[PDB]
Amino acid sequence: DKLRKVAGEIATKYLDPFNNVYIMAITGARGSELNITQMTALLGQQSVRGERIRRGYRERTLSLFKYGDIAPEARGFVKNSFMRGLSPYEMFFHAAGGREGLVDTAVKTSQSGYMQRR
Amino acid sequence: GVVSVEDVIRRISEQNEDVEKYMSWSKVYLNGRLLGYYEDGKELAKKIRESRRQGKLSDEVNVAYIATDYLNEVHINCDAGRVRRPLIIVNNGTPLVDTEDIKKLKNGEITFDDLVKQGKIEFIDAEEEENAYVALNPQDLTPDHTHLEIWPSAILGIIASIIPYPEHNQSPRNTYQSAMAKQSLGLYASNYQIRT
Amino acid sequence: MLDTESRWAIAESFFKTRGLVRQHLDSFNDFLRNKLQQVIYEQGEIVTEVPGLKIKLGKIRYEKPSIRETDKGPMREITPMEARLRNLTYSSPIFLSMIPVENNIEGEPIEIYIGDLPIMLKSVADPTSNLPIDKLIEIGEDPKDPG
Amino acid sequence: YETHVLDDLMEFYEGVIGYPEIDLRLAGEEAWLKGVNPELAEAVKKIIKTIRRYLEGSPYDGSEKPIPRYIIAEIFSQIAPEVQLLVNALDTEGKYGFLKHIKKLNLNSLAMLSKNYN
Amino acid sequence: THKLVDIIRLNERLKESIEAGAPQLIIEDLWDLLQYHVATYFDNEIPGLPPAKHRSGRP
Amino acid sequence: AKYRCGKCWKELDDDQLKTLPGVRCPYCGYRIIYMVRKPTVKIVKAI
Amino acid sequence: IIMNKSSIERGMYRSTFFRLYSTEEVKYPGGQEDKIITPEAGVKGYKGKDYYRLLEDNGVVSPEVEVKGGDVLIGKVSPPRFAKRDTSIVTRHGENGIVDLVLITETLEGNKLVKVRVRDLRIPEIGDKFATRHGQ
Amino acid sequence: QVMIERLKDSTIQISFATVPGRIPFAIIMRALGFVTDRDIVYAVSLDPQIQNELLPSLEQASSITSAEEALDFIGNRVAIGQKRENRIQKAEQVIDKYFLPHLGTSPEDRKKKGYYLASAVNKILELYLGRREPDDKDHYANKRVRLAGDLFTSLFRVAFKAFVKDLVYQLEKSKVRGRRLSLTALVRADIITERI
Amino acid sequence: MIIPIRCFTCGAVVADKWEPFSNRVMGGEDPEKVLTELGVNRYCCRRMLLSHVNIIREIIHYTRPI
Ligand SMILES: [Zn+2]
Ligand SMILES: [Zn+2]
Repeated sequence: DKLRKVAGEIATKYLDPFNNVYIMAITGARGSELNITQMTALLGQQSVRGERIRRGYRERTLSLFKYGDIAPEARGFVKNSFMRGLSPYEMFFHAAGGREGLVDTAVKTSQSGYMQRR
Repeated sequence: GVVSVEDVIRRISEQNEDVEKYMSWSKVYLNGRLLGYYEDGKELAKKIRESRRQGKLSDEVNVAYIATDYLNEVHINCDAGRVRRPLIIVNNGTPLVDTEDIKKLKNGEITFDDLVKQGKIEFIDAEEEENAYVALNPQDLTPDHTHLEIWPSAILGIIASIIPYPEHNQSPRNTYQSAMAKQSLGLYASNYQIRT
Repeated sequence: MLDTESRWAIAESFFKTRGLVRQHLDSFNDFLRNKLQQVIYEQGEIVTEVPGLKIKLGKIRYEKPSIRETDKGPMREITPMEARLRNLTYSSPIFLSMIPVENNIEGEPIEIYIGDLPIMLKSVADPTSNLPIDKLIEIGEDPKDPG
Repeated sequence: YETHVLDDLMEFYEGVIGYPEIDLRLAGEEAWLKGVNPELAEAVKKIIKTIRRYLEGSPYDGSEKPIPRYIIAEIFSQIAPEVQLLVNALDTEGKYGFLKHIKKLNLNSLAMLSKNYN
Repeated sequence: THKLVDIIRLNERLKESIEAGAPQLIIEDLWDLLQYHVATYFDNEIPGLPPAKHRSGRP
Repeated sequence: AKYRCGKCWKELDDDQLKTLPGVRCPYCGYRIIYMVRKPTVKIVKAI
Repeated sequence: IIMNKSSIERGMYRSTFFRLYSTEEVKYPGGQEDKIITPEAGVKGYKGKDYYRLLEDNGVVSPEVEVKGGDVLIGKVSPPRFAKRDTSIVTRHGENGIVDLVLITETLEGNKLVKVRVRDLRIPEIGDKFATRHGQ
Repeated sequence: QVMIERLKDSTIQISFATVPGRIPFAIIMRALGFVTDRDIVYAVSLDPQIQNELLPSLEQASSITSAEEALDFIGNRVAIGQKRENRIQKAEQVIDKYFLPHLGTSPEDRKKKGYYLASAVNKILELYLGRREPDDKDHYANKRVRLAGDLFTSLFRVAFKAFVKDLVYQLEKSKVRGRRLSLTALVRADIITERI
Repeated sequence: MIIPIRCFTCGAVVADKWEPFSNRVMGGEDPEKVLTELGVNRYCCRRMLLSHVNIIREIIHYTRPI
């Protein structure tokens, strides 16, 4: 997390003082600092259900890595921004991280409706 | 050389033998059913894999060796319904498919089926891929590696391969594209006029 | 050191020899070639309450796709486009060669029509799978549909 | 001997015997009837077909728990014409006395324990 | 309407059994069937009791 | 009420005055016929 | 999004929507009882003489005619199950289009099957939904 | 579906669809052909540390010494109120045809089925001792995909069973009444044609 | 299906340039030079000529009897 924050700060510092994306972000017009970091510096750690990507083979989140590997790159850490492009396993980990919202919104709608009716 | 479970039990009971001799042996399962015991799982798994690659055994047989510190087993699967994918076999850090094979493919002398029959490329299931070590690219290949990927971007489907530069997008964007690309208008068939 | 083009050659060969929809065709071909007789054999025999009478099921076969135009028609063959237009079922007949046992005699085997089964498009059952492009155009089928 | 089958129906109607037991006894008596008269055999086949259609996968299914009275009344309503035909086939003074008054009752809605799924 | 006509005709059958000097036990069985039909007419889906089903099998 | 035999593309033509069992054209045994465009001028504005 | 209307007027994203209405002249038990396809004169349930203006003599609408609102495409009369009744096809009230194709066949059981395909031209407008290959 | 459970006490209870309640492990093992606890223990595993967890189950089935005691113990649950011979027969049919039919429904294969059951119990103990983690329902080594082939052959199986049932009915009616011996007029083919 | 009469962006006729461009590109000439010397310099027309499918050639086989 500290690595991602530092990389985002570096990218912002080396970035142009007044860009259209920067103007959108700073003015509050459909932007955020995290979006700038992920589009420019790096994606960062991709966590599913609040933890690193663990699902997969035994002691491996993916068959591309060695047995019992706990290196950051192995378990859902992406060092590549969207401008640079994601590696295949990095893209797989990003998809695994982003899978949750697709169902969380659907369950949240019904639960909120039921509670509000009550 | 797999010794049946009933034979093993008989030769421990009917004949006086060391139980610890057979405790260190590797269990051998077939389609989830305990088939027997073997000296070592790795050797039997390698024998089955080589027999399948040489064409003696059927290509639908997938063998895996667990070798957990607590327990070691050999799992052999030949049932239907297993989702299996093809990988280039890599031996001693060099893939079995060579320049001559690629030249023949480009000329058209041999096809993908000829490649898999020759033993260069093999289809593996999840259980067999448990003990496989794969490399995305030939420059990532090491002698420790066991397999190579035919196409690094083949992890996608029919629609996810429609997107240009999909690795620069966010995953929800690609998912929504896949969802809404089925609704797009176009020519669904060349014979749409006669069809009803 | 296989470059991008070398690996794409393998991928293109895969997609060329093996179609986009191969799991369905493979499963249906496995069913037709093996499972059709496997069901008959696992049935085994037809035994009735009366002891002398018995039926043995010998072999099963599927004919080319056809329809019964009349009550006792010769089962003329049809094309999938005709099945689409006339709301027909693109199905093929099944003849099962069962030999009758009466008073514990085998007699002579006879094959009887037991029903029509729908067949997958572009499989071993239908004739359009191996037709050329021009023949596909002539019959009225899109040359590019995977079945 | 139609005396045995009518006594069997009386015993089943009194609830002293469960469903598998009565099914087995009617199967044996249907074999006897098929030996004697095919029409009695097909009547018994219809009666057991109705019974199995009602009493298939029942919560008791021959358990010590007695069959509910409404189920027995309804099934004997449904099999009433067949029972009358069986009585007409062979007349017994003691046996037919109980079945002389039971009549067919047509019902639009039925209490079938078994459903289309099972 | 279907449940009501079933109830009416089964009540008529019970009356015919009563007036014909039928045995007591068959009368009690018909009474139980009538009470079940009524208790299905009100609140078909009641636990511990099989719901009445149409000829097509739908509840 | 003219018709067209569907064999190949626009196989000849048929008239309703022709009477056959079922629906068939006299020329061939094909079972499918189509109604032809009515011989009237149609005004189609080019938007 | 904003779309160039001049491009739309040149056929940028113009499309056509085809709808199919099909019926079978089903025969049910009785004495030569069939639901003959024919234009209707005075039978019950009659929609109105204006709705049958474009229906041909044989009872099915001719191709390449404008169909508006609830115009009838196939004229069918049905004898009662328990005296003719109108089961003729009414084009959907919202949908307006031109008859594209008319097809007549014989079903396996021997009933007359008639299919009418109607095409409708859709020019892009305000409110039409467009999407790119990325999820926008 | 057969469900094997381990209670708070180390007893193991085995149950399945037709038999109400939970059958003890050693009882059902003895019903399948096992004669003494030593064979059951050695069939479960060969490690004494994992073998020691079967003793409470064995002594819960201590009263059951012969196979017939297990058989009528099961038959009491399967169907109650009939004679001992009928109970034994009913238990025999339900055990042969409703326990593990993929292994086989014949009485000859019954012994084989018992071995399978023991292996299953072994895994539970391996889970209890801490040797193995629970199986993942999401792992593709555990998930199979049925295409048109398997489904459509099951559909043909049920259609052919119905067709043979109707053919047997019609043939027996014709024989008891006396009619044509030819099967061409008794085909009733549509029983399949419509059903599929 | 059939090449549009006019470029969608700018109302410039590109239909008459389909046959020469397609014939010369199929002959073995790079599309850039053929487009440049044919008389289309705006890339809005180039995408019209470059990205065309000519479905009408296949459809004439499968034509509605009407
Ligand atoms: Zn013709
Ligand atoms: Zn232009």
